[PDB]
Amino acid sequence: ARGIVLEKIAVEAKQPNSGMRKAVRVQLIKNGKVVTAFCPGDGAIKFIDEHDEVIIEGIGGPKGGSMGDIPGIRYKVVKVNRVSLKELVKGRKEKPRR
Amino acid sequence: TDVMEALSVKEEEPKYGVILGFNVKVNEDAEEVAKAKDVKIFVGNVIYKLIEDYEEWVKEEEEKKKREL
Amino acid sequence: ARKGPKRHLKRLAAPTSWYIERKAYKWAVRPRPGPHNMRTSIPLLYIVRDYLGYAKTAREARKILNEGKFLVDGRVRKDYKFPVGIMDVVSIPETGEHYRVLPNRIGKLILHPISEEEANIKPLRIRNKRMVKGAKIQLNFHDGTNHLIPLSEKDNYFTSYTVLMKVPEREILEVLPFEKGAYVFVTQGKNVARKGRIVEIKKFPMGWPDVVTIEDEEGELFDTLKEYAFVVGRDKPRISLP
Amino acid sequence: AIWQGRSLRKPSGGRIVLARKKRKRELGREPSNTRVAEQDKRKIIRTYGGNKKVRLTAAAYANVFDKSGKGRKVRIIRVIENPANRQFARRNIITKGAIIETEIGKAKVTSRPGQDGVVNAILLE
Amino acid sequence: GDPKRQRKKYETPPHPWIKERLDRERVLMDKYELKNKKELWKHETQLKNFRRRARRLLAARGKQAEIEREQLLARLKRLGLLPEDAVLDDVLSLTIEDILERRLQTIVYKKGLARTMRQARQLIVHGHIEVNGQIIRSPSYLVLKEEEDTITYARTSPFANPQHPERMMIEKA
RNA sequence: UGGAGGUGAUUUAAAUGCCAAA
RNA sequence: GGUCGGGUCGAGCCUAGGCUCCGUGAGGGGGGAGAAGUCGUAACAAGGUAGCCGUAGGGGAACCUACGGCUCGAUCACCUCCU
RNA sequence: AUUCCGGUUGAUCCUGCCGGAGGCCACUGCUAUGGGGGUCCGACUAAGCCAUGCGAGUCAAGGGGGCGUCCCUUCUGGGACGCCACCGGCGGACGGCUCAGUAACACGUCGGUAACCUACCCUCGGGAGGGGGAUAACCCCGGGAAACUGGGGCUAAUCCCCCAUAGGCCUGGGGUACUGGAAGGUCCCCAGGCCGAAAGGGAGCCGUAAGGCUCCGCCCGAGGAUGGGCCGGCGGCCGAUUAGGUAGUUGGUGGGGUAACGGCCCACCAAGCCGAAGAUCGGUACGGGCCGUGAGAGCGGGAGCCCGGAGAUGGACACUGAGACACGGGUCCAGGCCCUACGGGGCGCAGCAGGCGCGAAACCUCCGCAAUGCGGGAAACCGCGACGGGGGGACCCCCAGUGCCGUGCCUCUGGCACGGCUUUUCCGGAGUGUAAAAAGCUCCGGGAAUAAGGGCUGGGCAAGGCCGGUGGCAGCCGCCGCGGUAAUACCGGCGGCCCGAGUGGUGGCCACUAUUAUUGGGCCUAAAGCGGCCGUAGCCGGGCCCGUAAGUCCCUGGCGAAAUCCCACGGCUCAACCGUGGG
Ligand SMILES: [Mg+2]
Ligand SMILES: [Mg+2]
Ligand SMILES: [Mg+2]
Ligand SMILES: [Mg+2]
Ligand SMILES: [Mg+2]
Ligand SMILES: [Mg+2]
Ligand SMILES: [Mg+2]
Ligand SMILES: [Mg+2]
Ligand SMILES: [Mg+2]
Ligand SMILES: [Mg+2]
Ligand SMILES: [Mg+2]
Ligand SMILES: [Mg+2]
Ligand SMILES: [Mg+2]
Ligand SMILES: [Mg+2]
Ligand SMILES: [Mg+2]
Ligand SMILES: [Mg+2]
Ligand SMILES: [Mg+2]
Ligand SMILES: [Mg+2]
Ligand SMILES: [Mg+2]
Ligand SMILES: [Mg+2]
Ligand SMILES: [Mg+2]
Ligand SMILES: [Mg+2]
Ligand SMILES: [Mg+2]
Ligand SMILES: [Mg+2]
Ligand SMILES: [Mg+2]
Ligand SMILES: [Mg+2]
Ligand SMILES: [Mg+2]
Repeated sequence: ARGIVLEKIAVEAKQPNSGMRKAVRVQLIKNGKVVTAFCPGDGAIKFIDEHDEVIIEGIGGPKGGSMGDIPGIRYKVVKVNRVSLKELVKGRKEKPRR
Repeated sequence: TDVMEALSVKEEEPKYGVILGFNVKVNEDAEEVAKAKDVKIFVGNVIYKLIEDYEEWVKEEEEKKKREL
Repeated sequence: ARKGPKRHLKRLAAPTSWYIERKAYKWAVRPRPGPHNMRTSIPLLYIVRDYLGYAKTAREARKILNEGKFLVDGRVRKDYKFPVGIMDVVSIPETGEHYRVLPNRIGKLILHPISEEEANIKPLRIRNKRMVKGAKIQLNFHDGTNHLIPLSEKDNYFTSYTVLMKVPEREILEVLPFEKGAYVFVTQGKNVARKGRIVEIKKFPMGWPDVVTIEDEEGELFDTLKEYAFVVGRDKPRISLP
Repeated sequence: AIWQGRSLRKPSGGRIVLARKKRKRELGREPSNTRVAEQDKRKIIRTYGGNKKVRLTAAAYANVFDKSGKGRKVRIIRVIENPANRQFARRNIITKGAIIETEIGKAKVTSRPGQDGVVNAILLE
Repeated sequence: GDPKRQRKKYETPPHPWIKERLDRERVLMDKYELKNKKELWKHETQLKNFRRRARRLLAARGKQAEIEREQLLARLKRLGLLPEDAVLDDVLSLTIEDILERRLQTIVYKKGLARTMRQARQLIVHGHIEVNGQIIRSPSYLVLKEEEDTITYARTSPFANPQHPERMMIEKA
């Protein structure tokens, strides 16, 4: 699905793990609902800014739901402004429109 | 999608979420969504006649902010 | 056919008795109404072009037909949609060759060479018989054509008999009754293209069709429908058969 | 207008939702209420397959047949009774099975005037 | 319903990482110089099909079964996989190496046309080998027994000359 | 040797788990 | 073809009533996570008054009490019935 | 391959669910040398809205005209020859597109019509007699912004209308010739009525003329063929937190109407019809041949190719015709949109391309009627966005490449150095191919030259106990679990493993799963035996003898289209694909 970023948040890991996971709130263009999506990669949250548009998909946990130590988050970000996020995190490409 | 973007901007800035259409047309779904989510749209054909309307609406909202305060 | 008759025919839906390549092209020739039915006849164009091979394309096939080169039952046929069916005769007088159209052992139509002397006769099965104005008798044949006879002769003809007709004059020259000991040739069904002699006839109530038993040359007996049994002689065939 | 296709009710009583438009070959026509008059009047209808029907709208003569096989063409006075409808007799409507009175006695109609265009009756005793 | 879709002609392993299977397949791949695993898998499927047909016909009876039984035996011994007096039981003792020995590449190597398997592959692909008067450029083509002895250098090839330098080195072994 | 039931009784008060482990 | 009279079929439109869906919604109610707030210690050993089921009353809160039941109850003495 | 592996404890055996490992479909990250074959590509959300071009014509051998060129005599003219529109005939009801509606005789299958229509086509039997009439084209004058449209003059036909005869239909009375299992049918003879044909037209030779001789045609009757209409038995979804439903409703008698039978519709007379073996109502959906998966029994889907149904912005209704209530024909209402000189007038791509909108999600505003077919024509021929040919695309399947050899050296799989070889693939030419091209195929010249990525690396599960960063932070993690200054698990280097022109991510269905159990599961303590009993339908039912033949078994006739599936042989280099046979 395609959506618009509303704000950035951070979610605590489940016990007994420790840490904060970087996420965004997304408003879906097709029906106007608001969901939460995880941003994978080391330092990936720097490439997201408010009012960007993103492509999201499922996160791949049991029964099509959440996974790991982050319950409550069911999706992850795949593209940002029509550029692959994995590329941006590795390098090999630079975010357009500054 | 323009109305969605306008609502996203309005979320944190009431006075900057608005659309100014100059000699364009508004779709049925767009106007329905704007009416549902209460987003203001100013359509027009004359540049000053369109800008002055936005200015005066902003002024009216500003005065109504403190009228009930 | 939402509003009216069909005028087209796809290759994949063509009758199963033709020799034709079903995936080579999209369309096939939809035959014209005429003598036989769709299950026991084929258009003339395929006989000219695909079977005998005197033409490569349809366009030059139509040039042969429009010059009057083919005779069916002794009559010139120019229509490339005209149906040719069981027991018909195909003659090319310019090359001097004659054929009889017959079903195969698997049910498909083939051309069987014959002599010029035998090419002037055609056997016709009597499919129905009725009274017509002036108190005359009209005989309706297996290929759809009709003949008239006087009220004096009415007891020489019954359904399932075979009449040997001389073409193109259409004059009767023999009658072959349907009875025990008659020689028959099968034209449809699982036992198609087998031949033999009649042994028994059986009948049933309420409009179920009747069945016959046939003995072949080797001494085996087999059954079929009565209307699938074509009489061809008294105790030997009167025409050449494969 | 007059559709003779099918009923919209199942024999159990439930309703049927129509699944297509009305086809042209399923329509009927206005009944011809053949009356008694001074002068006869008929029209021609072009029907399915391009055939024809002769429709009789006003009748003044009739053909009456005796048990011996002879027939006479006489004129019609009135309709005594008509078992098909309760008020056909008053309005002088002629249908098959009606009893008409003539100048040579009462007769019972044996033809369908709206489908044939003539009135044939057999004499009563 | 749905129209026809063309299906693959080979089958993949049920588990991708099994140690013993990997070892066995590596031995075969190195010996016969195949390009990739699917090539090998192709031949495996052929073998299994033959076996599956033999198991079905041992348990059948009737008139069509006997026809198909003799057809299977005839096809098997036309390809050179069975001796001319073999019976249906002998179908169940075939192995994968029997099929890999019938490839055009292997046969070109064994007849002495080339010094190596890889050289044989190239000889075939570049078009220097003729089979029964016709040039074939598929190294995986399965050779019929009746045509095995008409396998030579193409009559237009550089190698169809006993004085060519590379041919002489091949003869040297 | 090992079991299954029944009837009697049973003498003050006495709550909680933090630094850690990392 | 126009105008009028008669008979019949009819989409749509208006009013009233009865059902039902979507959006907002003052006020109220429990559920689920969180664990560096708070008051007690009900369950596990006879858990310090054995625990639990049904019904009824009472109490900041876990809970307490009465009548009938179960063992998925510890210890000692005596009795009964077996192997 | 008829299969297992990780997870509940300090350790163990169970029940039970979650995860891994396989196949196929849609979207998507990174990366890509070549050819062949095929039924692939705006179906999922919007059966939403659409500028422009094209998607249906044809006949000069049916008829009078206009224009042009030549020949004869020409004051005129008469000829031939070729174009153009109009009248007239046939076609436009097929073909193409989409899947909204519909749980129904819609569809599959076996039967029926003795209860029905059919232009084109085939066979046999007959007929073509006598009159009349207008009008387009063309000339004069126009009206209106346009869309359209008025009056007067003159003319023809295979155009239209009469009269006759043949012929058709209805009813009553007789006779018994035909088919059939069986006559409200066919045939013959009387009698009373109603309707009611035709173009001896056109072309060519012999004709001095008289007139033949072919070619194409007009009307009626009997039958067939082709294409349909209508009817019946049987077969295939989910819900009781939907239990009673129906009142032209079920049947009868008498009619009307229809091409035809029928509550199809009326008038009268009754109280029937359906239902716990699930009526009625609500949900979801076009049906099938088939397709995916599985050892099988099964479970799931039904866009693309073929056969049937339905629709043309939503809802109603008619004209012509053999056939329509008609996608590129008409009328009204509702709802959009366009042009006006403001008086009015027009248009709905669910045809091929193309555009906007919606979305995660889908191509060129191309060439040809040469092949296959259809409509028209006596024929030669003409038209066809059907169909055929190409263009764009990691759609499916098949066959290939990114070098090979010898001798040395090396960390001996591999890498390097020498010497040689080949040219699939790449660059430039000739031929063949094609409607014309492009690909492809056969030759010629140059040259190892022009060509490797993606994921993983603690266990499951193949592969490192190496080095540098970070320090419960950052991050990883399908599941189990790693990370707290000495990380084989995070980030990077160097190694290694798997598959390879591909390789990974997300969502769906089958398998795994004997976690739906007929084959084939459970219910003392783990989920699960009604608190107890009596009994209606249903299911299950003791021994022997005689009969029957419904179930059941065997043999044989008529059916269940083609494509798709399996096998052998044959044609494209083999294959994929296509043909002939057997299942
Ligand atoms: Mg379908
Ligand atoms: Mg304590
Ligand atoms: Mg306590
Ligand atoms: Mg206690
Ligand atoms: Mg108390
Ligand atoms: Mg436990
Ligand atoms: Mg489609
Ligand atoms: Mg659409
Ligand atoms: Mg149509
Ligand atoms: Mg639907
Ligand atoms: Mg007349
Ligand atoms: Mg379905
Ligand atoms: Mg397009
Ligand atoms: Mg796509
Ligand atoms: Mg690493
Ligand atoms: Mg290992
Ligand atoms: Mg599972
Ligand atoms: Mg179990
Ligand atoms: Mg109990
Ligand atoms: Mg109990
Ligand atoms: Mg009981
Ligand atoms: Mg018994
Ligand atoms: Mg029986
Ligand atoms: Mg079939
Ligand atoms: Mg070959
Ligand atoms: Mg082959
Ligand atoms: Mg084939």
